[PDB]
Amino acid sequence: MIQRTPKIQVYSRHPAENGKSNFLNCYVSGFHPSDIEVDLLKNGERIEKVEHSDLSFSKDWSFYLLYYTEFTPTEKDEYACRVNHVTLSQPKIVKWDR
Amino acid sequence: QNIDQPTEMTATEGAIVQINCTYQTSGFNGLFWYQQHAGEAPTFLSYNVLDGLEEKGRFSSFLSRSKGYSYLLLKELQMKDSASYLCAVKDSNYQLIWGAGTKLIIKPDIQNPDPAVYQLRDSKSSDKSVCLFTDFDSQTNVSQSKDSDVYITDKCVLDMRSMDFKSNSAVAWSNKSDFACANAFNNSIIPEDTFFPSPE
Amino acid sequence: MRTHSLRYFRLGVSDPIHGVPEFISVGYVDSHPITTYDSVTRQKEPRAPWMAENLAPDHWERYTQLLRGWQQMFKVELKRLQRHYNHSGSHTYQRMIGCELLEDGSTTGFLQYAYDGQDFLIFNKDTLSWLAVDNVAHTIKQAWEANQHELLYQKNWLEEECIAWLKRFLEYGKDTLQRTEPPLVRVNRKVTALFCKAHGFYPPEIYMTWMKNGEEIVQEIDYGDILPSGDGTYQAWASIELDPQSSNLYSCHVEHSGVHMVLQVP
Amino acid sequence: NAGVTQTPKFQVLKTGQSMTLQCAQDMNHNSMYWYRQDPGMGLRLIYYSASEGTTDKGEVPNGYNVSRLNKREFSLRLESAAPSQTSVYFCASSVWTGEGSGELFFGEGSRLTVLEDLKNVFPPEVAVFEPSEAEISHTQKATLVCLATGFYPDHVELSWWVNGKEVHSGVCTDPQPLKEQPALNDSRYALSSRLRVSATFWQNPRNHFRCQVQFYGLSENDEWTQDRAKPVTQIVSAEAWGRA
Ligand SMILES: [Ca+2]
Ligand SMILES: [Cl-]
Repeated sequence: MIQRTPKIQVYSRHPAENGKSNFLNCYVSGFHPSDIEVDLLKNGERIEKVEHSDLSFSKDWSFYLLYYTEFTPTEKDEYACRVNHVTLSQPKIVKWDR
Repeated sequence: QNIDQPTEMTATEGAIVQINCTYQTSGFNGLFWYQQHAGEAPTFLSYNVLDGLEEKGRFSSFLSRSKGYSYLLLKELQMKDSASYLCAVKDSNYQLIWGAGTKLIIKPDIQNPDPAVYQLRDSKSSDKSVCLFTDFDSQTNVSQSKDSDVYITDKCVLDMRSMDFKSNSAVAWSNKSDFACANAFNNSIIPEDTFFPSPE
Repeated sequence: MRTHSLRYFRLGVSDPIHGVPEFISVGYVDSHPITTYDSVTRQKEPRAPWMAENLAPDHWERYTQLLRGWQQMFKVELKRLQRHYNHSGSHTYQRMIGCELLEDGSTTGFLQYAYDGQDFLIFNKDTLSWLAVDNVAHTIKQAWEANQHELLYQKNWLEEECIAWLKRFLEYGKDTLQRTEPPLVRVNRKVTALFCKAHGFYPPEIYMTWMKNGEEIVQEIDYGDILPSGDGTYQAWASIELDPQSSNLYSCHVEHSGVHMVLQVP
Repeated sequence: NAGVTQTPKFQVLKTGQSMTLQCAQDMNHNSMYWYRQDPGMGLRLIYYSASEGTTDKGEVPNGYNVSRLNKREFSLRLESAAPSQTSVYFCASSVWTGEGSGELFFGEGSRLTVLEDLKNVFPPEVAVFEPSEAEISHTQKATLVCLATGFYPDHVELSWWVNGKEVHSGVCTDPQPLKEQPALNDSRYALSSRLRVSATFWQNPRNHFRCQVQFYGLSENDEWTQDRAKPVTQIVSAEAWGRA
C-alpha cells in the first residue's frame, strides 16, 4: 500500500492587514487514503466555528480539502493548522506565516 | 423521444429482408434488436452502438448514428424466421425506448401447387359442415367471409417433416343448410384449376 | 472558448471506520463540483446552484436509482479485487471517467480505475483495449475485453455522450465557467529572494515564471501551487533566489486567459 | 438454469379485484423489470428495480405497485383491477442497469383479461373432422381439422395427440383467433387447427387421433350466478380413429 502524506498550506484569502477583516485558509491536498482530521488554531487553541469544503478528488487519485474561518489578523495573535492522518505519527502543526 | 419501424412486412422463403428502424432521441447509448415469436417472450438478437454493420450468422445489423437509423438484415429466409422483430434504443438516461415491432410474414415456396377444396366428414358431435381449401400457391390470398353465418380462417402453412413437404390451407365452416364447399370460398380469388371433387 | 472538462469520480472503501461511507460519487465541470452521492444519503444531489436550477427532479430521481445500483456494483468489484490480491483490512477502489472539449474544437476522452490510489486499469478508446498494471488487473482486462460490445459502448459514451453533457452543463453555468477575472500581480522581497504573487483570478489556469536578463531560469525557479481563496478565485506565486555578488534584470512573467503580463524589478 | 419464471400464464379478473403476478430469476441478476405489451405500442415499463433494495416508477406506474422481495423475486401487484389493465405482462432481468450493452432476459409472459362481469366467459366447443376421401385419393395425404369455437376470453392452448403422444409435425394452428362476430367488442372466438398425415398412416385402424384445448377461466373463488355451468379452467377434447 502506498499511503501519501497530506501537503499543508496556510494562507489568507486576501493580503492580510492588521485589524482588517479577512479569511484564514488551510488547504490540505495530495493525501491518501481519505480519512483526515483538520483543526484551525488561534494561539494554540482550536477554533470552534470552522468551515470546510466537501472531500474533493484529484486526477492522481489523491484527495484535497479546504478548511477556512473568518478572522481579523492582529500583531499578537498566532495562527496555525493542525492535521492528523494515518501517515502521521502525531498531529502535524503548520503555523500561518506572512 | 420517438422510435418507428414498419408495422408488418412480407417476403418469400429463401429471399432477403431488411427491417428498418429510425429513432429521434436525446442522446444515444445503443440500439437493440429483439425477436418475439407469437405467444412467446422476446429474445435478444443484436446490439449496435458504433456505426457500421455487424454480421452474425444469417442475420446482420447496421447502425448510422448520424442519420438515427438502423436495419436488421435477414438472409436466406426460412419459415421459422416468422416473428415480430422489436427495435429498442437506450437514451441519454439509459432508459429503453421500444418500437412497436415489425411482424415478419414468410411466404413458403410451393414446389408443386395442387389447389383443391375438400369436404371433410361430418362429426356426429357437431352441427357444422367443414371445408378445407388447401395446397394452393403462396400468391393466393384468402378473404374473410362476407356472410355472417360462415366462418373462414386465414391461410396457414404446415410442414410435414417426414416428407419435407409444405402446404397452405384455409378452413371454412357453417351450420347453414345451404352451405356447400363449392361456394364456401366464393368471396376469395382462388386459382383457375382449383380441384372441386364431386359430392354424393 | 477555453478548454473545459467534465469528469465523474467514484470511491469505494472495503472496511471503513464507523460513520464514513463506503461509496462516494462526485461530478466536476472544470474545478467545480456539480453532483454528489454517497452510501449514507443514498440520494444524488446537485453541488452547484446552476445545476439545481436547470435539472428537473425527475433527473435526480433517475440517477439516484442508477447510483444505488452502481454502488452495489462497485462493492462487488472491490470484493473481487481484494480477494485476488489476498489483501486484508480496508482498501480503496476508485474510478474516473470524463472528457475534454479543447479550445480548437478537438476532444479527448478518458476512463481509468485505481486500487489503493495507484493506477489499475486505463482504457484506450482508440485501440479499444485496457491497460493492466499487474496480474490482478490483467484478469479483469481479459473479462472486460471479451465483451467487445462493452468497449464499443464506452467509446461512444466518451466521444459523443460525455461531450454533449459537457456542452449542456457549460450553458447552464456560463456565468461562472466562462467568466474571466484577471489576476492582481505584485513583487516583493524576503539570503534574499524575489516573490511574484498573483491572486483574485479565475479560471485557476495561470502560468508564472521568472526571467533573468531575457532567458528562462526553469532550473532555479521555485513554484508555489495554485490555491483556492475561498471566494471563487485563486492565488499562486513563484520565487527566485537573488545573486548577492552581481546585479541582474529579473522580470516576472504571468500568462492568464490569453493576456501576457510582465513586471520588471528595478 | 431456469431463466426467468413468471406466473400465472393466464388470468381472468373482475373489475376491482386484486391480483399479484410473480417473477423469479436464477441467474443472479441485479436489475428486474415489469413491462406491459399492447397491440400497436412498444413495450411500456411499469416499474423497475435497479438492484436489490430499490425500486422506482416507470412510464405507466398508475394502478400498479411492486415489491423487490429479494435478489431473485420481483412481483407486480394490481390493487383495484381495471379494464384498461387488460394486457400481456412481461417481467425481465439484466445483470446490471445502466451498465453498457446488457441485454434483457424476459419471462414467458402473463395474459391478463379484466372484465366488468364474468357473465360472458365461455369455454370452447371442440370438434374433430375426419379427412376427405377425395383428398386421400388425389394427394395420398389426409388432413384432419380441429375447431374450437365459441370461447371467451382468448385463453386457449390447442394441441394434437397421436397414439397418446403430443405431435407437432404436420400441424398448423391459427396464430390469431377468429372473432365470431367482428362487430361486437366482446365477441366470442373461434380457432382452427389442421393435422396432415400420410394416407397410409390415416388408414391404419388402430391409430388414435385427438385434439385437446386447454381453456383458462374461472377458479373456485370466482362468484358465479348464471344459469349455465361455471366456465372454470378445463380441458376440452375430441377424438377420431383411423379408417381403413
Ligand atoms: Ca402505482
Ligand atoms: Cl459515476
